[PDB]
Amino acid sequence: PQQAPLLRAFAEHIRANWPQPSEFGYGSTLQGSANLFIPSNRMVYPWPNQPLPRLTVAPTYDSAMSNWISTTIAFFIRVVNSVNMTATVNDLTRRTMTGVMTAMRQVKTMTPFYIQHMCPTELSVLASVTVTPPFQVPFTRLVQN
Amino acid sequence: EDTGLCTSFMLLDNIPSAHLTKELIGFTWFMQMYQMTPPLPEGAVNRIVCMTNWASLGDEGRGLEVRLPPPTDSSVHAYKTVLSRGYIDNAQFNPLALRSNVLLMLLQFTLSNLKINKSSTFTSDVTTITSGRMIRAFPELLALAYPGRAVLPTQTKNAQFLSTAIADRIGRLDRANLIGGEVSAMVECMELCDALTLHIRETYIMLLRSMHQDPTQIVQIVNECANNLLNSTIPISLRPTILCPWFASSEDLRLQQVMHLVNISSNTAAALPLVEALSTLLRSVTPL
Amino acid sequence: NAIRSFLTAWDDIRILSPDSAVANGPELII
Amino acid sequence: VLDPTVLTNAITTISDYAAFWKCIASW
Amino acid sequence: KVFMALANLLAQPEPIAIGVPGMHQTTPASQFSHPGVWPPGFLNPQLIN
Amino acid sequence: DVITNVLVARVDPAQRGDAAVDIRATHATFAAALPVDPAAIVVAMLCGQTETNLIPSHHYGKAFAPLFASNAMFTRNQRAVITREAFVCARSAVAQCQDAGFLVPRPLDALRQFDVTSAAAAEIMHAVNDAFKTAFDLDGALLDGLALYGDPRIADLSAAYLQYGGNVVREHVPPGPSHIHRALQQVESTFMAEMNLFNVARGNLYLVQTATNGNWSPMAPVAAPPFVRGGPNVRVVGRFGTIVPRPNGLEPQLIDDGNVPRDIAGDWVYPSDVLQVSVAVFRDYVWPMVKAGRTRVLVELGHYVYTLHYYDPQISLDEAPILEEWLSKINPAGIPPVPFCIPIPQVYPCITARRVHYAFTSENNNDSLFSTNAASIDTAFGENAAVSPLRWPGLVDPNYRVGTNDLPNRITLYNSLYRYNFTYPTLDGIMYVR
Amino acid sequence: TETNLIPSHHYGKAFAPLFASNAMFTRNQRAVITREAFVCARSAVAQCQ
Repeated sequence: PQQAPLLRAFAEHIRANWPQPSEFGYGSTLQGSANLFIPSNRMVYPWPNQPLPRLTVAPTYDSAMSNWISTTIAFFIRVVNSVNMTATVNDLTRRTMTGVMTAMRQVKTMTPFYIQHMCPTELSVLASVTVTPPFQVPFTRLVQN
Repeated sequence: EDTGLCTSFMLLDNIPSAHLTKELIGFTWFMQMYQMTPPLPEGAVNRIVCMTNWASLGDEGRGLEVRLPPPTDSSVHAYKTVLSRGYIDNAQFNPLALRSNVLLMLLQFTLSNLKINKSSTFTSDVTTITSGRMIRAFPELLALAYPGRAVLPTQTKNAQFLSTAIADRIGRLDRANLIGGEVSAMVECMELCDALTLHIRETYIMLLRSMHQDPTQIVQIVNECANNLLNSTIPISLRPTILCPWFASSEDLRLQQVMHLVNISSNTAAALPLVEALSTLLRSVTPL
Repeated sequence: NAIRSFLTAWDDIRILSPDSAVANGPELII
Repeated sequence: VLDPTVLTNAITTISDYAAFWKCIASW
Repeated sequence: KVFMALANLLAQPEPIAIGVPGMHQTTPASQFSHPGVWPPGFLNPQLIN
Repeated sequence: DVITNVLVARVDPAQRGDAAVDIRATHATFAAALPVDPAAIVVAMLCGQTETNLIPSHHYGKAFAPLFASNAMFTRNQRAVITREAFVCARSAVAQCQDAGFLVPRPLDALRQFDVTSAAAAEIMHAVNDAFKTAFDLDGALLDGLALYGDPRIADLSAAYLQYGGNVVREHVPPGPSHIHRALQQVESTFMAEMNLFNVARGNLYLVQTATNGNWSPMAPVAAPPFVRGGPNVRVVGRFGTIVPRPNGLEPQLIDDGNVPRDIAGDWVYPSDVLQVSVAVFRDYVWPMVKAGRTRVLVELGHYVYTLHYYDPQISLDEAPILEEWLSKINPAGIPPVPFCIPIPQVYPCITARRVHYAFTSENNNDSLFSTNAASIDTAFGENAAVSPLRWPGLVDPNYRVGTNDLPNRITLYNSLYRYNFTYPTLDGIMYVR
Repeated sequence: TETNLIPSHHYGKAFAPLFASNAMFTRNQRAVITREAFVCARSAVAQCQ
């Protein structure tokens, strides 16, 4: 952590903030399912999914993508402000870079909320009205094995 | 200022009474046949409705206003100010966002009644309907301000109510003039005035007294902001009615400072005209 | 093809029914 | 609706997307 | 930047210690714009012999 | 202690999940540094001169006299108070249109607010901002930067700098004690007590066939309502409003709360949202069973705008073509205001026709009603609301003391006000400034 | 999102054109053919060898 500070805290941030992949249900149980590697009548999604709430101030900032955005941007500002950076980037640019990077963090976007709450009830309907049903292998995150 | 009677609900009449004189005369008794304007409205159904500053002679206007049409008409044009415009047809009101439309309708109602009640002239009544009460004459609002003083020919359902009017409840109750000859400070009359509009205008005066200092204070703020180079003294004599809404506190200036940094950007093109302005003010006053 | 109309109820308009290949139903019934 | 009218004005203070919808459909 | 403008000038006779890799004494002085590239001889001048 | 970054927030960093992250990621850094030539500094520092006999306190009083001539300084104070009241009234009006965002009191919480998106709170904050720019006509844009990120639901200001050792100085700037926000909380709390003055109505809606001949009063229903949700043999419609059509000789059935198909002729509680997506199934099936006196629905709108259609009770009137128009203009967008038909109250005892009425409210909404005939001896047939003395206690009440009211319950049309007569001086009209 | 989004109304208005397209009943008919066309093709090359 002292020989390699920005690189230890980047190998740790990926292991901590990469989303736990999840699964839901698609299609009707009278119909039958065509997937092989996943369960007979179910899909697999690479973000943790939750049912649709009422879009308050809570559920549009607690999502895994809103947690992956807010903890990567908070990391790269710690990269751009380091002592190894000032060989080229001067003090005025460093403030500007930080100002630009954060401005990416505070911008309201429904797409972290959309991928968690809205898109799995949108992907599960669309995977029963298409012809070829979704062929799928299980998503595995950060598992060497 | 608002020299007229400060109210916001007007006594409208949707359905007028039958002007029938061929058949069953004597039933209805309009006040028009006595050359007299009625204090409470004639008509078969007389509804209360909110028309803000319907009787407000004196100022160009606050600006915004909310005027609900009476419930015979549509009255869905004050509940479509937000969340509902290119989404919903003209004859409808949006029920999924009704609270947000109504809350902003009450913000038009609050802001448009943020005036100051000014006092007009108080001519004492020479006639016999009140016989000397200092009522406030005006255009033709003598009928609508005081339902007490009203000529009552026949016992209608207005006259069944206005006959119970107490005769000492009209006009000025208490005048406090500090200096004889000069104008009074605040008279305390009675007129047509709802307590809801009265609470807003008595809040706004309490707001304007919350940013007003005595003249021995504003001569100490002008001197200290000039770093005591030029000092001035207020003449010591009784000024009767001044109001100088001129002084936010130390808290309200901190919010206005940080709001000015939020609106302006972050690069060196927005922090530069803030520097060259004070650099221009520095070069003009310097002796060096 | 097994579906003809699906007349909606909220709006009451009729929704009719119509390197790759557009799949078609195999002509089973002869 | 993917509209960059807020992200542009936030970063201009300090001065079509088919690759995203391909990425959802390939899940 | 005031101090390293002289230190990068007389860089042959008078060497000092600069903190980090990437920064030498003979770099231009207008890049020392971080609190970590302050030279330790500039901080404690007791350790410039 | 080198001040690396001086930062200003636009958004409360604790309602978004950001209580533990560093300051450079939560707040926005200023990034300005204008360059200076040292050769212009060295000359201007090393050869500045002055007048010979320069008495400098005289020289500044000579120079700073035409900058304190009037209200130059006292315009920023008047601008600061409005930027405090409009900031709370934007913070209140945004967080009252959401389910409990800020401690802000919510007195009209009973009105339904479905859309709580950041796009919806941006339209609330922008119209509160447009009201303060219209009433006070201040041209410079106040609080037209808290919507720079997109949400004003988390609008809270804070400023902070950060030294190199991490010793972040971070002090908030909360808005001061407001006054319009105190006054807007009394207009709202009175609004629930009498929303009939603003043509809004409490309660629900009943559609039963009432073939009355005498007096009909839709806004002020006498006795109890026919039924209430959850009563005996009262069923609530399911969220689709679907109808399963039964075959050769049976009757079609609604699908109630749950999945059970219950038959139409009886009682029904139609919530307002289901009626916005089933009007073509309402007007085709259950509404003929309303007209034939079989079923009775309860279109439970929570609060609604109403529209009165007064008519002559001498002549007949079917309220069904006015309701059939109202069921036709219902989209999933929004409903038109409810159309009640109230007879014009007649002076003479008349012979009234047998009229068929349907829509009558549940909770008593006939508040904005002044006497029926204020210029007649007596109302014979229709309802005879005389001039109610409760709204006028400053005129007819004997034990009324000057100075009281009943503000969060009723409106008192005749009160005792104070009429101030101020004089507003300039800064030259108080002290002597020369 | 849009400035007035009802999530149940938006999905119901956009999925009803999809279920009019009978691809769910075509993809079952192409499956039962490729079952019968598999076993009559697997055995037609396993009777030769």
